[PDB]
Amino acid sequence: AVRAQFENSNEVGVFATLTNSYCLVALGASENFYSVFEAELQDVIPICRTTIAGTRIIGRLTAGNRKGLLVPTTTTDQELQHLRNSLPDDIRIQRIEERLSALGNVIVCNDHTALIHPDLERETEEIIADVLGVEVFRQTIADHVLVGSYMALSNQGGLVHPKTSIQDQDELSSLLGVPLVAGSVNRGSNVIGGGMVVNDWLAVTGLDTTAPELSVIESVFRLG
Repeated sequence: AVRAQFENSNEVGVFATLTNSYCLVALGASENFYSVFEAELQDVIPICRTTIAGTRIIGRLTAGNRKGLLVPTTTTDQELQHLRNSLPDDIRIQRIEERLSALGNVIVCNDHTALIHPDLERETEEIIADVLGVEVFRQTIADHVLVGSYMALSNQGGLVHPKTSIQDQDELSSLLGVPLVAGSVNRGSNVIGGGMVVNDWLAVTGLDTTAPELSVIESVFRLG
């Protein structure tokens, strides 16, 4: 696992989206952000440097997996055309209306399953399942409804808010079919989905993440 920082913020998951088939990175200063992803991913999967709705908040505004990418209704035609040009031709890229919070705060997904905020509209849940090609469950994490902020998930493992009970960890693990643990990033932050991104072979965490936290990440995501 590696470390990165975007314009002085260690909240890597707010400014990037990483899947098993592509990576999105906020437009901005290359140093210790795009460069980190490129050093690990060069050739392997494409990296798209993008804005979303004209902003740099591109991880928090999107949700995606290796099959599909959900973006807000305010994503521009420029941005959609650029995403489509950079990403594999079989990715389904869809604008979606979702008013509870930012998209990336209300969904956490891998290539098989998504957990969502329990109050999303039924139509929203249908579009998520269709575009991402996943089974969907309404869930909370450590009593939080903004599940995308509080979990990071791949097909290999997941990391949840450090206060998640062991009973809830076991329930979520069994539902997802992957090992889970509770832990922190960025030197004790519980905003796991904000602080890191992950796919089946790479994790990128904020710069303050400590050695024990990186060790937990490497183990549960099967990165070593």
